[PDB]
Amino acid sequence: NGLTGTGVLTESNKKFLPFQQFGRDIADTTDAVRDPQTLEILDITPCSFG
Amino acid sequence: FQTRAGCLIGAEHVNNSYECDIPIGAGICASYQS
Amino acid sequence: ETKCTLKSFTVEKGIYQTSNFRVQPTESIVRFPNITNLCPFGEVFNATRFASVYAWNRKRISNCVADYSVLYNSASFSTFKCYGVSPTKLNDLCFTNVYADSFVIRGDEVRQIAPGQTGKIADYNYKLPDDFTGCVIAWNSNNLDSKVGGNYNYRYRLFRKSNLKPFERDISTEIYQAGSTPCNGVQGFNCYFPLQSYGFQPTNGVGYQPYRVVVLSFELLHAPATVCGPKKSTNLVKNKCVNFNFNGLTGTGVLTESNKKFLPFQQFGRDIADTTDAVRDPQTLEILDITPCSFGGVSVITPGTNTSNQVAVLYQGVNCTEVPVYSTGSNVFQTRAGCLIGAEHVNNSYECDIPIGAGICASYQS
Amino acid sequence: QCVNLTTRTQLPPAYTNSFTRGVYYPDKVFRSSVLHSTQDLFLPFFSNVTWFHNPVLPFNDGVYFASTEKSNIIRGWIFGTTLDSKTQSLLIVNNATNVVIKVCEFQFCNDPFLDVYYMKSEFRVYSSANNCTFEYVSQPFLKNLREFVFKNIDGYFKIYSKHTPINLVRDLPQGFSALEPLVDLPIGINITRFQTLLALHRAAYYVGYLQPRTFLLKYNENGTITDAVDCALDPLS
Amino acid sequence: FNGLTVLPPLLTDEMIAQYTSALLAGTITSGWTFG
Amino acid sequence: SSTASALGKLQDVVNQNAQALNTLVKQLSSNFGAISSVLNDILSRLDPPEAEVQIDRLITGRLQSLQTYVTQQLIRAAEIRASANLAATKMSECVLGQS
Amino acid sequence: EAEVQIDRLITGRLQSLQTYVTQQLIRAAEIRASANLAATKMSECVLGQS
Amino acid sequence: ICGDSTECSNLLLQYGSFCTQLNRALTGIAVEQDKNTQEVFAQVKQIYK
Amino acid sequence: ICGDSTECSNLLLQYGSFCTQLNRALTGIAVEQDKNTQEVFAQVKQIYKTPPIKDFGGFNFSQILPDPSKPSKRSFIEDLLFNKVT
Ligand SMILES: *[C@@H]1O[C@H](CO)[C@@H](O[C@@H]2O[C@H](CO)[C@@H](O)[C@H](O)[C@H]2NC(C)=O)[C@H](O)[C@H]1NC(C)=O
Ligand SMILES: *[C@@H]1O[C@H](CO)[C@@H](O[C@@H]2O[C@H](CO)[C@@H](O)[C@H](O)[C@H]2NC(C)=O)[C@H](O)[C@H]1NC(C)=O
Ligand SMILES: *[C@@H]1O[C@H](CO)[C@@H](O[C@@H]2O[C@H](CO)[C@@H](O)[C@H](O)[C@H]2NC(C)=O)[C@H](O)[C@H]1NC(C)=O
Ligand SMILES: *[C@@H]1O[C@H](CO)[C@@H](O[C@@H]2O[C@H](CO)[C@@H](O)[C@H](O)[C@H]2NC(C)=O)[C@H](O)[C@H]1NC(C)=O
Ligand SMILES: *[C@@H]1O[C@H](CO)[C@@H](O[C@@H]2O[C@H](CO)[C@@H](O)[C@H](O)[C@H]2NC(C)=O)[C@H](O)[C@H]1NC(C)=O
Ligand SMILES: *[C@@H]1O[C@H](CO)[C@@H](O[C@@H]2O[C@H](CO)[C@@H](O)[C@H](O)[C@H]2NC(C)=O)[C@H](O)[C@H]1NC(C)=O
Ligand SMILES: *[C@@H]1O[C@H](CO)[C@@H](O)[C@H](O)[C@H]1NC(C)=O
Ligand SMILES: *[C@@H]1O[C@H](CO)[C@@H](O)[C@H](O)[C@H]1NC(C)=O
Ligand SMILES: *[C@@H]1O[C@H](CO)[C@@H](O)[C@H](O)[C@H]1NC(C)=O
Ligand SMILES: *[C@@H]1O[C@H](CO)[C@@H](O)[C@H](O)[C@H]1NC(C)=O
Ligand SMILES: *[C@@H]1O[C@H](CO)[C@@H](O)[C@H](O)[C@H]1NC(C)=O
Ligand SMILES: *[C@@H]1O[C@H](CO)[C@@H](O)[C@H](O)[C@H]1NC(C)=O
Repeated sequence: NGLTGTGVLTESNKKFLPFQQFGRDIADTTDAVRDPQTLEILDITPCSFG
Repeated sequence: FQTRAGCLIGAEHVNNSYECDIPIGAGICASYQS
Repeated sequence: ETKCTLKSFTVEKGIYQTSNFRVQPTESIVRFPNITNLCPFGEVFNATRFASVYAWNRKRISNCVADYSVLYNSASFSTFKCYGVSPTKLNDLCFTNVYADSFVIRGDEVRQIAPGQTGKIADYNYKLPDDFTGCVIAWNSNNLDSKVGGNYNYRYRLFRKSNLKPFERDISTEIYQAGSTPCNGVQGFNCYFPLQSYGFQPTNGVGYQPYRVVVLSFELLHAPATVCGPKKSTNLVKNKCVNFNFNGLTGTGVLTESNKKFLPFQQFGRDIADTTDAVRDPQTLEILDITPCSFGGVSVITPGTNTSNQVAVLYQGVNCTEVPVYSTGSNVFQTRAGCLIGAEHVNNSYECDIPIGAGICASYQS
Repeated sequence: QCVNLTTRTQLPPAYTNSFTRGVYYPDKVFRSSVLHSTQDLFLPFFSNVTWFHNPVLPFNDGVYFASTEKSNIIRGWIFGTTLDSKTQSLLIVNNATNVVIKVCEFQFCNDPFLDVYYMKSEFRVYSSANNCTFEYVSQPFLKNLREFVFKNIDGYFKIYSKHTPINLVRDLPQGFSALEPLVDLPIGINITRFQTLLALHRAAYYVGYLQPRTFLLKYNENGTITDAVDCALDPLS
Repeated sequence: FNGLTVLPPLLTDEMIAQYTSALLAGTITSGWTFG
Repeated sequence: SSTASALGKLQDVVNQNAQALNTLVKQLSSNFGAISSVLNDILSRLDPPEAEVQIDRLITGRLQSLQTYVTQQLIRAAEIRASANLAATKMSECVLGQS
Repeated sequence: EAEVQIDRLITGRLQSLQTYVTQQLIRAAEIRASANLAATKMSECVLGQS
Repeated sequence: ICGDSTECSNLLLQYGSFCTQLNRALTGIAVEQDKNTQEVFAQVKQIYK
Repeated sequence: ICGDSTECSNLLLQYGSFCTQLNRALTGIAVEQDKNTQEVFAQVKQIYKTPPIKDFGGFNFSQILPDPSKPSKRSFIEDLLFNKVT
């Protein structure tokens, strides 16, 4: 839905309130999104590096 | 081998315990014998 | 100098660092190869026929002596604009592999030929790199390149699948599929020829008369020099702090005969931290050497303006050979820390008052 | 003036190890007792190199061409896209006297050859040559291996060469030798394929391809490259 | 994370606790002689 | 006499100083976004109204590098001073008397 | 001009990273001094009587 | 400072070695921390009970 | 920064007094080094000398006392230390 980024997506148990679209924790780092079709909450984590 | 510091390839894991000479981390390190 | 540096009218006992010392150059030396042949430029500038923009004429010139003064002052050019070089300095520089591109374009498209420029000719006929270095010359050819019967021989590219590449030539002529169906070699609906012709006529006003444009491109030290300008060649000077212009490489130092074992293809060596150490003169082909002229900080030893007004001068890390207001002064002493003027050496040994270095120091008595 | 070669000799395209060959002087700057790192086109260490004991091979980016030839049978090279007059073609010939470099719209048959009469005078490699672009003549190039490196960068055809006597029977020697820069051709040609020429009476050579990577080079006291290390070969490297 | 990493210490907490235990047993039993 | 690498600390100090000098002198060969890394070429090749811009780029880059070098030197000097104070105390207490 | 904007971003981020590194160096020096004091105290007041 | 961008990396390339010394300083800090812990706690030849 | 270029010096002149600040720190560093050495080694007021006859109850200090034969007047261990490190 216009929010773009790289990562790996998993199932999440976070419960959005019925009008949000995504979440974040600190320093504006998106962590969870809601798909516009299924309307469920997923979780995003960055790809491994080191 | 899988370690708390990551993954190690090219080394063998043994059950003994010697003095630490090439520190790797998390309390383990490697040496030459192989 | 001490008073000015410390911003005070009184100075207490001690040694202070005021300024530095450098040895000025004496004369100049220029060394160029013995090449004196002229360069053909009227052949390409005064050519009777110029090709079209899509088939722009490409020419390579090297191994010649080109004088840009006679072309700089020429008033036959409407537009005379270079990018990376100031025109007045072209007579003072030497390049290799000069590339000349000549073509004919419309009057209003002259602005299209520029780095970081978009349009129709600039992206479909001739793409100039963003970091292009060189110059562009443009001049109106309505008097000879415009025909009363109409000039249709001049054509320009109009369509392509994508954008071109810098310094790319396209001569392919195929029908353009402007729609969702193949043309199959039929110039009909959604099918056009990528080349569009011109209607050059003398009766047409400005913005449509033919214009001849020649662009020149250079390189920056990728090979031994082959094309320079008219310049005078001097001789070689040894063991003198002078400045040199060896084949465009400009630098100041002292030139010394060197025994370094080059190999028959190097032109100039260096050492760690890419410092130009040795060079090869063009005419004589000798292994030279470059060493910087002497330099170093200076310091003043004074016992305090409260007591006296006579001082001593220390030149740091300088052998007592090129000292030159204190040309002579007093007796001159040589130390491990440099040279010293204005103090007298003794055989005694006391406590250290004003530390100087290498285990020696000075005090006031003189 | 040539016909199809009826006796279709087959050169077995074997594979052998590249080892540590293909090192050349990258620039024109003298150095001494310094370890310099440079990134350029090179032949990767310990790769496969094709051995032939004449087919058509692509030019790709650069070519490492080695020949442990005896009695100097190899003659020259052909470069181009389709080896026809429709496209610009390039020819290098190294006969008994001065070598000749030609750039014209030459035409060739299926299997060009030189041939020798036993009184040595025969040349029917090409068929036609109408439009010429470049001409050049130089000194002749020639138990003794001869190695060449051909590169095409910025309209410049760089040819590096080096020859060294050999005593090993078949495989490439496991030694080290840099390649001095020999000739630069200042002509821009869109080459994609190349050929080879033999001096038949009227067949072993190695071909490798280059890739862009970084090397570390050690200069001795006198400025001659004496040892090298390839970056992307092994963790130790 | 955005290109930053945290590395674990070489000594785990169990080893540090073991050092403290050894020091304390030594000072209880042997006084200052073991130093 | 026999075993080597017994004097690691002084060798490390020397190595760090030499490395700092080497990187400082090597920083002189960076474009810093300009068109050339050598000042004489840009002076003698190009027209002043933007040659000044190029010189400004070189100036700011080199000044920043020099500032970083000076700060590192200050930190190292501080730790060396601490070590020297410890050495002086040790030589006063253990050489001139029994500790 | 995209490259000019990228240049601004690059120089700003580089400056910030430099500041962080310098602050870390200062804090590390202070921590090292504290650790030396702790080592001396452990040597003296645990292994002997002061 | 680039976040996996080719043009950003190319532009950063012309700034010299501004990043080798940063990692060098950080590694020095880490080694110093390990040495601090080792020299403060490891002061016994054996392990008593 | 400038490498003997007047234009560079003129352009740098409008950047304030940065160079005085920079040069004022290195001088302090050098003075600090000198003071460090002086305060760590200059601990005594007189230069004592050992007697020529050496009978120290059986102890043998010959390896640590200075060697008159060597031009450097350094002991054996000091020479080993000097040669060991670059
Ligand atoms: C192209 O031809 C013109 C002649 O129309 C050249 O211009 C003249 O060159 C002569 C050379 O002796 C000078 O004496 C004249 O003063 C020039 N101007 C005129 C109006 O006659 C021009 O130089 C030629 N092009 C080049 C590149 O040389
Ligand atoms: C200062 O310079 C002079 C002149 O170059 C040096 O004198 C030379 O010393 C060398 C070494 O003994 C001799 O081979 C030359 O013949 C001397 N030349 C002259 C003209 O006397 C002098 O050694 C230098 N001083 C220092 C401290 O380096
Ligand atoms: C250099 O020559 C090769 C042919 O050897 C050209 O490759 C052709 O490219 C066109 C355009 O994509 C294709 O339609 C042809 O099929 C290709 N031919 C072959 C044999 O593969 C190449 O384009 C040429 N490059 C330049 C810059 O002229
Ligand atoms: C050799 O050169 C001649 C002269 O340019 C070529 O003849 C021209 O070829 C082009 C190619 O498209 C045609 O457009 C011209 O009409 C031809 N002109 C004449 C007078 O024939 C010839 O094609 C070239 N040979 C080869 C093999 O390309
Ligand atoms: C570098 O070149 C020098 C100068 O020739 C070499 O030194 C002498 O070289 C000749 C001929 O090669 C020998 O006959 C001498 O025995 C050499 N003298 C010494 C003292 O070696 C030197 O050998 C060359 N270095 C290398 C690595 O080839
Ligand atoms: C003190 O020790 C030194 C060696 O450290 C002794 O010097 C040796 O003396 C013997 C007998 O004279 C020689 O054979 C050795 O070569 C000497 N060694 C060196 C390194 O010089 C010295 O004799 C000892 N002094 C006493 C009084 O025992
Ligand atoms: C010892 O090592 C072997 C092989 O690595 C492993 O299978 C085993 O679990 C280890 N421990 C014991 C107690 O054998
Ligand atoms: C140029 O000619 C002069 C005249 O004889 C000669 O002395 C010099 O060596 C020549 N230089 C070159 C590079 O040919
Ligand atoms: C320094 O000045 C003081 C007073 O300002 C004076 O008493 C003293 O004699 C002076 N020292 C000299 C002249 O050496
Ligand atoms: C003192 O030094 C001078 C030269 O500096 C020297 O000639 C003289 O022999 C030395 N000794 C005496 C007692 O003058
Ligand atoms: C070289 O070619 C042979 C073909 O027989 C192949 O087995 C081998 O893996 C190749 N070498 C490498 C490094 O891929
Ligand atoms: C060898 O080539 C040269 C080219 O210049 C030619 O003059 C000469 O006749 C050739 N020799 C033979 C035997 O073909």
